[PDB]
Amino acid sequence: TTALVCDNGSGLVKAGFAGDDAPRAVFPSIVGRPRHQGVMVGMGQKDSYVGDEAQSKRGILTLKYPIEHGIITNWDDMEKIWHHTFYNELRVAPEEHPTLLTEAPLNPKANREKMTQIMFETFNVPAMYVAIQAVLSLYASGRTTGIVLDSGDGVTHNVPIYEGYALPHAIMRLDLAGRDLTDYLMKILTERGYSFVTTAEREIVRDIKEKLCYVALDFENEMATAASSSSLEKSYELPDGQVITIGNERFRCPETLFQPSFIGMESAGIHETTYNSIMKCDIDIRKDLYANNVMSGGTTMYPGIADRMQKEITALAPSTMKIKIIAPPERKYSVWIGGSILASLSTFQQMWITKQEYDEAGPSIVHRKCF
Amino acid sequence: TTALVCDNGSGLVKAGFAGDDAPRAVFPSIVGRPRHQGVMVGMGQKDSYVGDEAQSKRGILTLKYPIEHGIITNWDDMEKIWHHTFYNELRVAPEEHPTLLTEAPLNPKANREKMTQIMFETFNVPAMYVAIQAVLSLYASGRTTGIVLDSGDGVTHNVPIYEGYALPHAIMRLDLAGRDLTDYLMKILTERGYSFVTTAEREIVRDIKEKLCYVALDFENEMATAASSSSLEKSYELPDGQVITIGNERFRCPETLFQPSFIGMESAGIHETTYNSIMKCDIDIRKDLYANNVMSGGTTMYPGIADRMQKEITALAPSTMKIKIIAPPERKYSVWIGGSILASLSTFQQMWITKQEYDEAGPSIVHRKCF
Amino acid sequence: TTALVCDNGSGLVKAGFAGDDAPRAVFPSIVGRPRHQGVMVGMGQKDSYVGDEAQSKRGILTLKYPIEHGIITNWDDMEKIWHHTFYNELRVAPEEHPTLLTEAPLNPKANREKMTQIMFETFNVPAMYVAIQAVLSLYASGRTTGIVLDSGDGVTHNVPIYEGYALPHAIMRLDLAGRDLTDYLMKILTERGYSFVTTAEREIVRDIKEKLCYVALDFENEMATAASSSSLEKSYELPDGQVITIGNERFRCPETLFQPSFIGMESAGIHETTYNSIMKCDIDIRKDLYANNVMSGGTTMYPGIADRMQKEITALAPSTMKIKIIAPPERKYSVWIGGSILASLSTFQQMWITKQEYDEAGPSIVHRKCF
Amino acid sequence: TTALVCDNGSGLVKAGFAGDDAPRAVFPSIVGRPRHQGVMVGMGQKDSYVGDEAQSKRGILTLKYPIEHGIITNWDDMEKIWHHTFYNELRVAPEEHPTLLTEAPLNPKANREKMTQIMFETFNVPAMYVAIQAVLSLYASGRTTGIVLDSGDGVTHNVPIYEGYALPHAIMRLDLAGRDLTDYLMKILTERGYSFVTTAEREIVRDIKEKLCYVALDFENEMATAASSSSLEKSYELPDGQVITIGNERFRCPETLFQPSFIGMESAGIHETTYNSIMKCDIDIRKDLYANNVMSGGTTMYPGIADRMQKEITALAPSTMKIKIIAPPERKYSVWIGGSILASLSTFQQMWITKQEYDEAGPSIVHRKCF
Amino acid sequence: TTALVCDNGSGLVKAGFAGDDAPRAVFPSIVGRPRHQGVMVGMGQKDSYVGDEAQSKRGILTLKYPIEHGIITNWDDMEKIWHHTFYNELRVAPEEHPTLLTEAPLNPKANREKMTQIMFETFNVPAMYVAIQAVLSLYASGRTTGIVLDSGDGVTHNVPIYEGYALPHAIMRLDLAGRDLTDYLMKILTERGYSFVTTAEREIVRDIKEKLCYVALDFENEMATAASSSSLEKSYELPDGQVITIGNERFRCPETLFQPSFIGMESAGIHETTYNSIMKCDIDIRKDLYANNVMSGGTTMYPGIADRMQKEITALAPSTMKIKIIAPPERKYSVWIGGSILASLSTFQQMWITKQEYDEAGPSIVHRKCF
Ligand SMILES: Nc1ncnc2c1ncn2[C@@H]1O[C@H](COP(=O)(O)OP(=O)(O)O)[C@@H](O)[C@H]1O
Ligand SMILES: Nc1ncnc2c1ncn2[C@@H]1O[C@H](COP(=O)(O)OP(=O)(O)O)[C@@H](O)[C@H]1O
Ligand SMILES: Nc1ncnc2c1ncn2[C@@H]1O[C@H](COP(=O)(O)OP(=O)(O)O)[C@@H](O)[C@H]1O
Ligand SMILES: Nc1ncnc2c1ncn2[C@@H]1O[C@H](COP(=O)(O)OP(=O)(O)O)[C@@H](O)[C@H]1O
Ligand SMILES: Nc1ncnc2c1ncn2[C@@H]1O[C@H](COP(=O)(O)OP(=O)(O)O)[C@@H](O)[C@H]1O
Ligand SMILES: [Mg+2]
Ligand SMILES: [Mg+2]
Ligand SMILES: [Mg+2]
Ligand SMILES: [Mg+2]
Ligand SMILES: [Mg+2]
Repeated sequence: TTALVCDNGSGLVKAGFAGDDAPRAVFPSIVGRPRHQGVMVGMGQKDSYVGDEAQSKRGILTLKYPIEHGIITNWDDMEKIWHHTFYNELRVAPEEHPTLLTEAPLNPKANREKMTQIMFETFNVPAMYVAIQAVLSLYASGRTTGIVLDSGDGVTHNVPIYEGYALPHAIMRLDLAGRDLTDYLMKILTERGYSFVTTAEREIVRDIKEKLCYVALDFENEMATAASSSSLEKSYELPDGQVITIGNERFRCPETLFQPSFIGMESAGIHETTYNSIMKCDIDIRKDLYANNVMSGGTTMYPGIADRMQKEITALAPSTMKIKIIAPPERKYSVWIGGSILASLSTFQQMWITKQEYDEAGPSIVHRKCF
Repeated sequence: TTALVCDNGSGLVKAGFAGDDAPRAVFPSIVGRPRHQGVMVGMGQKDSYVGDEAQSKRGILTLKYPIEHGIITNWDDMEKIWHHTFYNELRVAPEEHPTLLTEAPLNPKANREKMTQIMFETFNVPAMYVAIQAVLSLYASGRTTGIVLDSGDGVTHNVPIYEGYALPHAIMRLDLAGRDLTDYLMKILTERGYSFVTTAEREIVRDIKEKLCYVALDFENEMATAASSSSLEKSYELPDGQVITIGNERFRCPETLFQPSFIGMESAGIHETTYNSIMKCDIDIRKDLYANNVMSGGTTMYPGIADRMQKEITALAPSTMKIKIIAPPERKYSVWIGGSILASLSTFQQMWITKQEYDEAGPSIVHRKCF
Repeated sequence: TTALVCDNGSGLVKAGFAGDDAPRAVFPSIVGRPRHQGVMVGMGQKDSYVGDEAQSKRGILTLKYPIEHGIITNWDDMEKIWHHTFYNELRVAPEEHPTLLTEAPLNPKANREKMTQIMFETFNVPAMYVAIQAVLSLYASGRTTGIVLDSGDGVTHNVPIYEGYALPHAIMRLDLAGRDLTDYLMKILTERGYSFVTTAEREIVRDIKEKLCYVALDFENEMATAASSSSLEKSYELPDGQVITIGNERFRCPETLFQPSFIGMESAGIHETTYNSIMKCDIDIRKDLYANNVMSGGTTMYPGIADRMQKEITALAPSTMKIKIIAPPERKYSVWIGGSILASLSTFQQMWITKQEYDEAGPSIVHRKCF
Repeated sequence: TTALVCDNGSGLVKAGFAGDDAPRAVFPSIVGRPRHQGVMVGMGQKDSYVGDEAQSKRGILTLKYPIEHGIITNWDDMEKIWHHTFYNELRVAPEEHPTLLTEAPLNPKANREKMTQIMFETFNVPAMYVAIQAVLSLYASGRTTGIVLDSGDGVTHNVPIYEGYALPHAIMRLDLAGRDLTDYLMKILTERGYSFVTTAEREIVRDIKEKLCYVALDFENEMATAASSSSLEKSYELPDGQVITIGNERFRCPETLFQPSFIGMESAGIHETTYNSIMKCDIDIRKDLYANNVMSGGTTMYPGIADRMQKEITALAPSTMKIKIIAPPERKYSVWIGGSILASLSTFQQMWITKQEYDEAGPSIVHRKCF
Repeated sequence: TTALVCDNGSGLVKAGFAGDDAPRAVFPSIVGRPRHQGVMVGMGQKDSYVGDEAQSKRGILTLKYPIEHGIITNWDDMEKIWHHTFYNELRVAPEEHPTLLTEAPLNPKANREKMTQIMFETFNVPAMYVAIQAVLSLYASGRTTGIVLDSGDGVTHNVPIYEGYALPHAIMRLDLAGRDLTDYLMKILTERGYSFVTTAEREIVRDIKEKLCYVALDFENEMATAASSSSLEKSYELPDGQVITIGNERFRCPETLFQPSFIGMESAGIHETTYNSIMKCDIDIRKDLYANNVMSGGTTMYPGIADRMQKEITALAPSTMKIKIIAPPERKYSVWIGGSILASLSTFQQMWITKQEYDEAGPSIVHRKCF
């Protein structure tokens, strides 16, 4: 039997089974659809490529993401990704065991409801449960208390947990994430003189970002340093041999998380939203939350981001508040890892929503009871 | 049943059937019409000679090419060539099976349309399909991806294909070909002191070119070498015994492909047009295209042209771009060969345009649907 | 004193002075360089012709554009154009007064920086200021709020302004413009059977486009109309007497602005990019932006393009959004006109970058402070 | 019915019918008119003797040739010869069947025109056709391609034929023939000491020439041989018993064909004119012409003339040109023989010019249409 | 000092000095060599007569032309002509000043090279320059743009010039000229019945041609007119009193320029070659070329040839092409005149090839640098 864990995030989908130590199936949430005219006969083609298929044909296909802002849009294509996932990446038929899904808290309930329908109609799984991503991150860390700053490709959200429970009113979901960082980077690459404009290039730039970008500890002085030094200039060989070289842009990009106004974003900097969430919590627990600032999600994989985060929070907080940030190796996958744990974690058997219950009450009961 | 493949190029027409390994009928696209007065009775003459007939009477007849610049002009004479082809070279009546025709992409649609009419009215073939020459070249090579540099007697064209499809906007057709090389050679033969002026001589010179001309790897220094050496001086015995000897002209002629300005041509050198076509392609695939520079057409049969081509492209491209040129023996006929394949290639049965469909919709539907 | 306004766009350079009502110097951004061998002595020639000189010798000289994609490439030749401009078209020496330059937002900063150097070293102007083209367009219209859809020869860009300010993050620069339309037209003229291939012909075709092309309101049905009517067939007498006649191509050409995929372009149609820019703006102002869709640039001079634009945007927008497009006579020059205004507009004296400041801080300060 | 063939050459007239293998009527083109006073009554005389009549009375009559240089002069006497021919030699009245006449190409059209009148007014033949002598020579040889070197009593002409047609511009008529050879011989016989001065003697000398003269292969050394040897001295018994003996003169006479300057002739040697005619032909066919040097006419009946001709041409031509001369037994009559063939040759019925057509259009139409 | 201009054309050599308004030395390019045996002692003879010497002894000497087809053959005799020219016609020793030579473009470079040697070794001139004949024709006309149709005794060539430069690839040299017209005329004079066969007669016929021949405007109808009218019959008194009368031949002769096939020539008519040359030029300039059809060379001195030329070209060209032919009085000498100008034309001093440079680099540098 066992169970299947599916970290259906944007950008990357991470799948593996209960009790596994690593999301064996890591591939991109991309569907590619033939950008050009079909000359040549017996091409072996199909009007849909997914994951690494789309990657191999990155500059041939129009690449689309089925979801955006943590919201599922192209339901058909999303479904197709799951189909591929289960049958080609995992190679297991739904009915063999229940599936653990996940979502970022505070998102249009239609997502949860429609996924439920799909799971119990397209796939017809034994049972299903959708869990909040942040919560799973703590399960991976093995903590019952802390602040979860979960920031990935899709969205960023901040959850406060304290011996379980979680405090709804202090949960904040910020529409600022990896995709925005990517787009911003392209814009400033134009300033330098590298016209990256295509989606194929958005994807290429994603890699560029991942390889070179880092977080400044003192943005202002490091900017000033860059203005008088070539030491930060790093080269990157594009697919076609076009080596490009990137300077201050290399940290100006991730800096936008701390100064959102750079992309026209109204809200406060990421560290300020963290702080504010903590401010919404009772002073009886604020101290413990300060000592457990769990960071996760792919956008926390920048060099020095934790150090910068500590610095920033320390400045915002009062003296004696021992700001302790938790950001271990492989935190990038902590949500999926937590899922592996929770799914295998005995007691959880009573939480699964059975197909029977779906057939009885329907979608809405999941909306009501599953968290 | 089977099917007939007809490589209706300029200069040479290559015909044979589906599944054949060699265009059994190779003969020139020439119609000869009595240049002189008809004295002598019972001469056994007719006012039209084609192919090898025209060749045997090369200096008696006015020799004309029905097509030029890949465009069909003298429709009547072109038709006559096809008539001869089918009935004397192939010795098969149209209705026995469908015919695969071919054309260079980006040419006045009237060609396609009027050929269609002829095929289904003069010949009344079962079904017909006109395919792009470049595409067929890859079929012969067995590739689904690559750059096709197809340069023959008629025109030169560069097509970029990538797992089929082909990228229209990067297809470039260059009005520079074998006939221009021939004419240029005659002009510089005059410089030497060999007044070649006649069409009979154009044809003779064509052979001369084919026998002696080669591509310099370093034109400048090889020119300088020629200026101080008789080693490149080669003799050629003309039909009437007039042996002629040719020096630097021997490579100055084919050099014009790389420096078109030599004949007053505005456009960039052949390697530059290749490069530019690749530049119009997405950087996601440029690398693969660089590794699959398929050369074909009769004008690529020059000694060292591939080596020169590699050198040139390598200089234009950035480091790491492993410029790999594909130019096998018999590439001269790769288009016809590809036709043999495609015609026999099962699936292609669904592409044939039937006479019924012609009768229903007419010419324009072929223009619209057949590629 | 006064001041000089220089609309240094691609294709056409428009110059005149502050307070003028018409760019007295309108001439093409072309440098011509002798395509052929120099026989004949005392020809009165020089190895560089510009503007109307290049036009008069259009088929003798190799015609090149110093800039492309809004980016300055051949700095030397660009400089030469400015030299000619100031001394022969305007007949005024730099030091007499400051010069207002202009650029399309979001372009490799090296342009701005190097122009700055030239202005204060080759010309040594009193003071200089580079302004965003879109902004100047509104100055001409006399508006403080609106969407500027500026689409000329060089590039197309969409800027959102609202009581001044402008919203950076919603500014989009599209690499699709007049030159692409021209090239596309040539390609489809080949389909018809008019082998336009030369740069001289690119220029001739530019005129052809300007004279005959128009924007369909219902492309599909107008295409269908063309397929059964000669009413759209219009004749054009080429320089050498060759009258040509153009059919559906006449609107298929400009249609590519609305369906970019026709030239292999990844991005969405021009109206969709307009819409999207507005979507990036706050809903508090979107309505006003919808009511002020200012169109400018030479590519908006097509018959019915505004009507088509309205139709398209109206479809994209929700009900009640009174899509109001602003596209007055002479909008083709609105940028230069705006420059005339702004330069004369008192307050602007505090914005000029003085040569002193250049000498003090250098290029980079202009990059930093001038917009 | 059948038809009559009349080889109206100078010197000898050869007549016979279509399909005959030998010109049954061979007699000289001479009219004799009483050189002396008429004493004796009942002499049985008439003031005109022709052919063998003139021969029998050779030293009594003033002997005149009606034509000279291939041109008809004494029309009356020429007519009289034809009268005699038809009625005494052939013994057939004109109206019984059509008559094939012949002429050397490139001669004053008045000949053709006036003969036409005579044929359809004096004789009133059913139909008539005048054919080029050279062409008929090939008909006798059964060739469709070759050089015809036709050299008789009248004139010498060189025609190039290639699968029929014939190439006008390379046809050369040389005013050097048997009569000139005869006269020259008389002049050098005087050098020896044999005062031959009369026309009767011109005729006698003609025989002498025919009996003894031969062509040297190496004139210079054979001359030198003669200068030290009596082996070439040959005796000839004149009518009155006067035996004469001839030495070097025996080959000096025919040598003049190769060195025309000997008689004050401007033009090049016979072999050079042959060569030159071939040079006027396209190099595509020159080789075949070299391999088909058909010689005919009475002046080619000299011993070793073909061998000398080959030697000479071989020297003029380049290596590999297999000079092949065609000069069969009875080539002396090849023109008449060809006539016999052509006249009997079915198809030729469509070429005959009918008396009706003569009566309709008149002389000029023959000039225009008959060749 | 000054300079000497030598129009070394075939047929006539025209010499005079820089700045002169008329080639003071006009005499024929003929060398005469004693056709006959030298009896008489103290004859005052020499074995070489040139120019008017050869003319006075026209029927005594074998007359030869040192050059043919614009190619120098008998170098020795050509040299002798120049010797005579300089010392007897001009009466000036080489070293006094530089000499301007001329040639028709597109001729065996050996001519240029060997002349160079002679000029700087036989004559040892200060400096020398060989210029293209067509170019000089425009200098005489005072034009910087036009088509030069230069047709003389030697050859015919068509050059396209446009504000100097000249377009190599559109230059066409036609091997059809005055000498061919002369020979053809002789051939058709034979048709009439005037056996002109000698070189002395070729020369006489040249005069006949010059005096009577004219160009038909409607050859067909004028031929028909001649066929029914004696109005075109003109008489010419030959040297020996033999008056001859010429009819239709009078215009049939020059007609061959428009219908080359009359002499077995493959190529198109003179007006067609003009047209074709223009077709090879860019459409940007074709119109101006149409408006500047400069005609020169002795063969353009026929009555109505310009009118016929206009008619013909007008038919070939499209409407609106204002075919303007330029053919002034004395255009026969325009090349020499142009030479007079260019040689005196200041700047040209920098073009002269000095004897020093010859001694330094040798012949080949002239081939390379002088045009
Ligand atoms: N090693 C890395 N360095 C920098 N950025 C990264 C790295 N790995 C992933 N990212 C960014 O984080 C995002 C993917 O993280 P992930 O948490 O899987 O997103 P999601 O949870 O929405 O799937 C992408 O936008 C990616 O570019
Ligand atoms: N072996 C060869 N060497 C050099 N040139 C060749 C050779 N074979 C053909 N060519 C040239 O290539 C042309 C014929 O090639 P082909 O591809 O059949 O032309 P097309 O495709 O237009 O029929 C001719 O111009 C010919 O002179
Ligand atoms: N009247 C017109 N009709 C159609 N197209 C035009 C017209 N005028 C200009 N264009 C096109 O617009 C471009 C020139 O406009 P302009 O705005 O001056 O460009 P830029 O701003 O880059 O100088 C050219 O590509 C031109 O062909
Ligand atoms: N057997 C011969 N040997 C030498 N010369 C001959 C012989 N037969 C004929 N001839 C010469 O050739 C001429 C006759 O040949 P023929 O071809 O009949 O002349 P035509 O064609 O003008 O009638 C005469 O001048 C004659 O002397
Ligand atoms: N007045 C004339 N009328 C007709 N033909 C002429 C006249 N003058 C010269 N020609 C012909 O033109 C030729 C001479 O012209 P020219 O241009 O001097 O020749 P080239 O340039 O080769 O010296 C000769 O063949 C001559 O017969
Ligand atoms: Mg996540
Ligand atoms: Mg081909
Ligand atoms: Mg603009
Ligand atoms: Mg004969
Ligand atoms: Mg001349």
